[PDB]
Amino acid sequence: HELYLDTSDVVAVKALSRIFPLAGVTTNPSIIAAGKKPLDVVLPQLHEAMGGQGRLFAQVMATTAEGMVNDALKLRSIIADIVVKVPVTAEGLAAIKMLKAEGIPTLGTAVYGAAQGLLSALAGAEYVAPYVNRIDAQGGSGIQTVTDLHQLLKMHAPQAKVLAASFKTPRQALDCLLAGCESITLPLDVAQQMISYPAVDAAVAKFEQDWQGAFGRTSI
Amino acid sequence: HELYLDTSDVVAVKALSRIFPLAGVTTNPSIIAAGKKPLDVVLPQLHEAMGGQGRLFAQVMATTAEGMVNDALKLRSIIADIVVKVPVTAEGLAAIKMLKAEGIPTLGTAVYGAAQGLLSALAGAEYVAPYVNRIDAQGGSGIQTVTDLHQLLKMHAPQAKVLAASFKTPRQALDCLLAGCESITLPLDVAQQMISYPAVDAAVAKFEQDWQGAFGRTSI
Amino acid sequence: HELYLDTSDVVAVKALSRIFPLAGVTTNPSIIAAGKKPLDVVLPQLHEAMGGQGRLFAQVMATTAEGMVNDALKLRSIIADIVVKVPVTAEGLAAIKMLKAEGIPTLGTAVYGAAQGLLSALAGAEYVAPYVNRIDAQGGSGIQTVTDLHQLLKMHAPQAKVLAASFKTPRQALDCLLAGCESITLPLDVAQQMISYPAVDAAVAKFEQDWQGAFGRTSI
Amino acid sequence: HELYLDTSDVVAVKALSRIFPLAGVTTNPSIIAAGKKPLDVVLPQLHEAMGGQGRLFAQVMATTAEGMVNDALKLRSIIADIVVKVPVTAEGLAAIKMLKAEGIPTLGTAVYGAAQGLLSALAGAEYVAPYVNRIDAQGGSGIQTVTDLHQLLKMHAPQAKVLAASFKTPRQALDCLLAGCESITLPLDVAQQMISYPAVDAAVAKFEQDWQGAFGRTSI
Amino acid sequence: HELYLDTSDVVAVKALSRIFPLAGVTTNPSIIAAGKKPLDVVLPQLHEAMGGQGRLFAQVMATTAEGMVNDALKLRSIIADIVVKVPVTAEGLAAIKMLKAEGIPTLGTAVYGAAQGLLSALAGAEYVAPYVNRIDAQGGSGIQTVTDLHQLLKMHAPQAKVLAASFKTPRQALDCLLAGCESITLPLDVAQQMISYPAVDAAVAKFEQDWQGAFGRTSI
Amino acid sequence: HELYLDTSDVVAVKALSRIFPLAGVTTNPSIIAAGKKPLDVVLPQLHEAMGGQGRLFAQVMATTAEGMVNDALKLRSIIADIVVKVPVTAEGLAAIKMLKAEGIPTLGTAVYGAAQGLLSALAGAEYVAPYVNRIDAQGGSGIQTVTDLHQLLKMHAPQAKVLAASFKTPRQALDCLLAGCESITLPLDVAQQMISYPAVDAAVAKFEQDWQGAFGRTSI
Amino acid sequence: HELYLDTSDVVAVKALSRIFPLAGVTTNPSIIAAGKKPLDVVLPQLHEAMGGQGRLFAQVMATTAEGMVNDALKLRSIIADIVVKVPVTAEGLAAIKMLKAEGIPTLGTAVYGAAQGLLSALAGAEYVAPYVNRIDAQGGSGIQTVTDLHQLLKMHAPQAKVLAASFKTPRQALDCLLAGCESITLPLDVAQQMISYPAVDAAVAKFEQDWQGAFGRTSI
Amino acid sequence: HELYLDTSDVVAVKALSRIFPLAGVTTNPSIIAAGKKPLDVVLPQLHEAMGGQGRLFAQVMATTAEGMVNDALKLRSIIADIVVKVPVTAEGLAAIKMLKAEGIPTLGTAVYGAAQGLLSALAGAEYVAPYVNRIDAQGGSGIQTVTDLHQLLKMHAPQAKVLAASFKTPRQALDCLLAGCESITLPLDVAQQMISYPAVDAAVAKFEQDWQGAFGRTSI
Amino acid sequence: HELYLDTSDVVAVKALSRIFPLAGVTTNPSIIAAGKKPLDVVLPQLHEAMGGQGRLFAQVMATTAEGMVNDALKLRSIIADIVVKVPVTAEGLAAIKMLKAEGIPTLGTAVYGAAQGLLSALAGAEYVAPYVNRIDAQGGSGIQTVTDLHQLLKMHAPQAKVLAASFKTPRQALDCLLAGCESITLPLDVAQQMISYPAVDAAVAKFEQDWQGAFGRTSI
Repeated sequence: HELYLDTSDVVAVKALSRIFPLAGVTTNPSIIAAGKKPLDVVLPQLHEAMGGQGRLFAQVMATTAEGMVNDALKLRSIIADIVVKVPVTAEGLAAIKMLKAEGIPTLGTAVYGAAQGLLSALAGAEYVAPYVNRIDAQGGSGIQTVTDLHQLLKMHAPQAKVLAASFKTPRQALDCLLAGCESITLPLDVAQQMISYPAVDAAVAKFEQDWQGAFGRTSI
Repeated sequence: HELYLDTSDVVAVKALSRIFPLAGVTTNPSIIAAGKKPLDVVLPQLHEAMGGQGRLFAQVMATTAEGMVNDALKLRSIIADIVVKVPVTAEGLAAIKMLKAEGIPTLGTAVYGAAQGLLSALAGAEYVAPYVNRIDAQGGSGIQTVTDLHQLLKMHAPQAKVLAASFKTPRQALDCLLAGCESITLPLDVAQQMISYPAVDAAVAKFEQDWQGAFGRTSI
Repeated sequence: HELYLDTSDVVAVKALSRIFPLAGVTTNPSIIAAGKKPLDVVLPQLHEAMGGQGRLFAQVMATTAEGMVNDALKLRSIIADIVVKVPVTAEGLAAIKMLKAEGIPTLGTAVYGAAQGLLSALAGAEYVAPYVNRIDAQGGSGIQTVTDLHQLLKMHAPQAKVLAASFKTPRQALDCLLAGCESITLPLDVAQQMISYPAVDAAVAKFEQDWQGAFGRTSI
Repeated sequence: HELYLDTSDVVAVKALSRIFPLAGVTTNPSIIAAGKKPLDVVLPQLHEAMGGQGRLFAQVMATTAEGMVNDALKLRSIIADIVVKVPVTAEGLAAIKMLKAEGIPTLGTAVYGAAQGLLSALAGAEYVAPYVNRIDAQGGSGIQTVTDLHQLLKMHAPQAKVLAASFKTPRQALDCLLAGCESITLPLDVAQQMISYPAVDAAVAKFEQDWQGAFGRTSI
Repeated sequence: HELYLDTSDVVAVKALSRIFPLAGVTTNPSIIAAGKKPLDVVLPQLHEAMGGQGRLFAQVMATTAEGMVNDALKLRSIIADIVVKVPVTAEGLAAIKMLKAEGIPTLGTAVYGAAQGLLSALAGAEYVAPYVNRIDAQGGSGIQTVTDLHQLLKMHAPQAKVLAASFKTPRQALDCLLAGCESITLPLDVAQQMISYPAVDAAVAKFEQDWQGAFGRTSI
Repeated sequence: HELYLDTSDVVAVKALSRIFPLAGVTTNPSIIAAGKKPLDVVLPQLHEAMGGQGRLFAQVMATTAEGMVNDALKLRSIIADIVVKVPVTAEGLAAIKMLKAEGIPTLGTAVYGAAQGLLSALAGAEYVAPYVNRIDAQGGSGIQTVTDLHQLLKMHAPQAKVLAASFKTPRQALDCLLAGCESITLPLDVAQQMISYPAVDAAVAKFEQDWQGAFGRTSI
Repeated sequence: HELYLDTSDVVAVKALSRIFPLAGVTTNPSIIAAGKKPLDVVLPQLHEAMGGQGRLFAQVMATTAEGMVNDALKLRSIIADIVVKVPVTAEGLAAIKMLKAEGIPTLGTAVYGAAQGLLSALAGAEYVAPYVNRIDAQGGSGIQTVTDLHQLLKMHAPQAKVLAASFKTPRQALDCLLAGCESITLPLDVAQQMISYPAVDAAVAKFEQDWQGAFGRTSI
Repeated sequence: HELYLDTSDVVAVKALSRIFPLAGVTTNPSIIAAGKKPLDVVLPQLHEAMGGQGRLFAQVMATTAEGMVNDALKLRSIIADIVVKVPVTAEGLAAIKMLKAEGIPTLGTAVYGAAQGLLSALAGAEYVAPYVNRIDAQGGSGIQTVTDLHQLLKMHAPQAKVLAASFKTPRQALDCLLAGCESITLPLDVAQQMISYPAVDAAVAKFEQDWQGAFGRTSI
Repeated sequence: HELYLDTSDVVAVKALSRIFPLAGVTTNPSIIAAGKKPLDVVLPQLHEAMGGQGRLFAQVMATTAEGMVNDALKLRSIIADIVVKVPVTAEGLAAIKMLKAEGIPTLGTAVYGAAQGLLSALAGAEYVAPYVNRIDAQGGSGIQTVTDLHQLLKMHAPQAKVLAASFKTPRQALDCLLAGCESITLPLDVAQQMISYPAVDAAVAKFEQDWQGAFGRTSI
């Protein structure tokens, strides 16, 4: 299994990388934009902030398949082993096929439907990223889409993995994981909620109180 | 998994073959007729329009088993490696057995029922093509038929594959894929709907707007 | 239950109204446009073509709530008892509330989600029209939406009815009916498929043959 | 609930009417033909063979709606209170609407699909008769069709009843009854199987043997 | 709900009638035979052993419908308000119809199938008695038969009640009750097991020990 | 719905009765014994500790039906409107029938099986108390037993209510409530757990902190 | 059904109240604090911003039952018909009972469990507000809790309603509605997402384009 | 998978063997009797009519285990590799054990129950033949018996196969195939129905019409 | 799979061992007692009555672990390869651990719960014997207990097998087998019922009648 953080926040990544068992960091154009640093700056910084290990992902911006391939080469010149995110559109699909032929690993992104996601895998994408909360927010079922997509990849393109993305609550992440998603990427607020519980803090406090009561201290 | 287009439209096939990850093209008599070009013209054209690679399918027309075998030889003389579609009737079954003995690969077509489809596979057919929308349109359940058929092939004739056909909406294709169909063939309109989503176009537009806002351009 | 035809084809409506048990005819801007006749022409013609009975529906075009209310008055001046279709957007919702206060019956249209549909009913809409095939085509589940929407209306706005729309195959219409939809509107090709079956024609032929065989004629 | 026999066998009807709690007898053109007696002979004979009580059904033969209405009048002139069976086709539907207006009760027959059946009820048919075994034999699911039809009538045309027909085995009848069918018609062989069980005969024999053993006779 | 004991054991009935909330006693020819007393002896004795209240059931022995009607009259002359058990066979069905016309309440017995049971109720039987363990012993599902039968009576002959019979274990009785059986009859060994539990006896002993421990006695 | 406390702790009852919406208090011989006060002392004290309102339950100790009736009279002489708990044994059942005739309301207790529980209700018991945790602890399913029992009462003795008892964890209580239990009795430790949650305390603390931050105090 | 907004944003409430069919506005201490206006200011402003109609909710801050009752009186003196939110703690429960006796309507809030919620309703609360996302975020199932709570209220305290709260995504709101929640409160971001869909905007644009194409304008 | 025909009709077998992919032919005493030819005549004829290939099955007639073994030797002397059908009775079980020791392959027949069928397999039978329609006709569930039996063989006697028999409708055959039956035997009327469909004939006709329309002929 | 008979009836074992495919015979103290022969007599007799092959089981009588080990040695001195049945109590568990260390194979018996059974397997027992009918009779679910026990062994102690015991009807045996029990032991009455069916005897009779009718004899 591969756990990613969905962020361009270099300081947070450094701090959270000693806590979480991270496989890497994912980015997209809105996440990069929000951080305000250009790709040739943030990407190496993000790579460093993880101890020079782990995988990175970043997205193309061009509209044509040829332009997307060129974007991919630019991305790869910044981070040699970077996975290239390609939106799963008509031109994106063509681009994914071209990048497969060139031996550059891709992720099929902006996936709102299971069949769409599958097509990106059949075209050669190694990862497929459904936008879970986007599908939920827009009146669908992000979890069903993810469930269906995982099953499709498993049956029809087993070299490919679901990389579930776009989350507002840990329940969504949990359901994706329960659906079998082999990778996932969490925004910072959801990741932090996933490791902080009032009930757990109360259990820890109780242990300290019981220890204190018997031994006259809270240390071992 | 094998993705086919269900068409005699050579220009569309050429254009769509750079976009979709196609295994080939399927035809039937109505699709050929609608295109108005004879078999000895369209078939080589379709083969070329895919970059001289991928599989082709075409259908016999004769009413007797012996006539169907002769039709198969005619088809094979046009395209050497072509898969011969045989309607799953009494004579069709007998023909499929004869073509198995002669080492010519067949597809059992015009399948409206699961048992019928299974018989064609037991007789030697390598592919079995239920008409999903035809079953749906005529008051049955195309998806249940496909689901039952796939299970039957898997348990009772595992060398054979379901090639799901006859579609009016992507939901039908998705359900066939979810049922485990190892091949599928899409008409052009459904294939195009499967790669074009307003929600996806909006997500792409958003990315461009965010990028523009931060970097003063929409390019990488 | 209320059965509608989804069409601006006056001749077809006349012919099909003696066959089907119709409650009326529904229209939308694309259907009106495709027929090329303006509203003040088609609407009275469609009303007549049904024997001066049954309900009509037509859609507003304006972008603001105030403009939509004015469109509604224009529609009502053409057909006095017409149900006004309002797209379920922010302004549409406001318009529906205003039209409720004015005593003009509405239908909440362009529904792609269950909650969206419910809101239109809570605002005062008497009908709610999900676009079944549009949801299917775009990678969702038109049937699940419809199922969820019907349940929501029944529990939370029981005065309102689902008017299921947008169909490419009878199976979709059947599933909406099975889900409990109290109204439905069919395009012409789907309606016609719903009353024409090879298996039924073969059963009728068989009856005639048996009768002939015993009685020397095919008449009673 | 209404139990019918599906037969033109007058002697069998007389014998079986003292055994079964019959509501009547149904016929169709193949059943009439097989008995070789004309309608003006068998019908009154069947009516008499039931003790001059119970309902009768018989089917029109004409191809046009007008011709079917005329066939209905001919049937009604033979048996005044007879229910007229109309195949659920385009013309049949129109005929059912006409016969509704004329106050002549109808049954919508040759039903191979649920929606088809529902339309016949919405048109005014009091009974709807799906051909269970015909649907089963032709690769579908007769029981699912019946199930779906019963639900549709109950939700959308509650004045109408399912009259389940076409049986090769009691299990089919049982499943229709379990699905809620408010009427049913059995052929003679199935009806007889439904009241004759080896296990039951063995239980009766046992009782007699035990009685004999204790009391020296098999009588009470 | 109606609870019966399935027995000809007069002494046991007297003893168990102060314990169980009995509606009556059922008998059949094997049960009468095993007790060795003739009907004109055991029946009045059983009636008395219940405090001159509650319902009795006994079974006919004749093979023809006419003979069964005569057996019924004989049974009624012994016990005026007795329910007559008629095996559900062809002649039994005819007999039930005749006894319905004569106003003598009947129970349809020796039921090994749900449809069979339903026919006896449609014919006029007030109770229908499936032989649960006989069905289980002979490789079927007694519980499913009972479940199906109850549903059939409820939907199709609601004046009639299931009187579940033939038990080797309390689990069978429980399941019949859970399936909604409005009456039941237990043999003595199963009834006794249904009120005697080691776990219950231990809970009672525990209460006495705790009481004794605190209050120095086991009495209140 | 009726919420009880399962206790002989008079001080706790007084304190908890201002917090919980109590219908009363239940006792059994182990609970009375543990409290060490005799029935003629604790019962009036418990009645008072609830503000002289609410229902009380207490259990007989005798082994014979007659002795149990006498115990019931003794209990009723202490608390005039008390519900008498009778263990559901052979003699208990007989006692419950006798008490029904005498117009003294009973509860059938020490219930470890559903059929057992039902027999107590048919005998005249107004409440039926399965020992949930006892069934769980002894390798069964307390929740299933309760679920089955509730259904049995509802179908077969609808005047009677399940009073679910014997709990070690709130989950058990929750599941009994979810299963439809119309009454329940909680021990003190489980009741207190049911109103005290770390997560809830943290939400309250958060509200106070936010209020303080904006308004400079924690009060309204 | 009752739709609320969860906010202290007066300007937003005014703007959104012409769009949504609102029953009122809910507040809690964190929402009030975040808006920075004191209760005696925001509450009347919120009331006005809804056209002087609809229901308001606000929460007590005190720690003791007596103090919470006093807080309630203070809230009622600001808004005469306001519903008082009481955290469901031990003291909160006591306070709810006291407020019931005083005829002041309450809502049981900070509900993290179904049984907890039920107790607040049994104590007299008219609404019960589970924190859906809080339960989801902290590793539980907000939807199951809501589902279980609704069923509990319906079976055991039917005068009370679920008012579902705490949302990060529309899917959560949808599932609560589907679970039968009779009231709901949405934060502004979720409410806005619930009425804005790319697919719907594309359908509207399409209608305008088709209209323009046929009629030379986009207006009616 | 193994497909058999259930017949003694030598001419039909010859004709149908070029159509169906047959593994052989099964017989039983009623099927042999109905054909009127003795075993030493029909069996070699049936063997020849299949092209001297495929498996044959025939049934013993004796009542004792020893007599059944002798019958088996007689059958084997007619057809050297014939599978011997033995009714699954007490003596039949003993016979099957004896034939296992002698190396003669058996089929356990006249199976009406799953446990019965399993015992025959544990005794050494290579095939087990439940009578599907016999179970259905006699008020059980043939499909459930088959389903249960297959699962029992797979878990407890995996060397053995279900050979499903006794059919009146293709649906039954389909359901047995869906349940996993590794072999099946069809009577001629069911087998013929399984390959002849009105809907399929209509699709073929349509293809010919379209071809004719474009190319001026119906041939390839 | 292993089929046992549960009996001390030497003559019956001899007779039934040529019919059933037996793995052996099981005994317990009640079964031995009922047969009245001491262990040193019946055990060798039972061993002989099976042709000197197959496994035997017998039970210890001592109360302490040490005493049970000594009982085991006594049993093993009578039958060298006998499996020793140990009741699954605290001392039994200790005994099973001791006997594991001594290399003497054990069966954990008197199992009324799944977890209890599992503990006996973890302690070293090779077989675990739940008392199915005992659990059923005492208000539990024997089948659920068996189902749960089998799963526990399979997951947690896979060297151990369920040996299902204690039966009053074949249905119970069937359901244990369906649950996956790898061994079973039947009492004689249930075993006999499992191979004797009225429906099967009628099918055999029918075959003989048909044969006779065509060939003038009932022999082959």
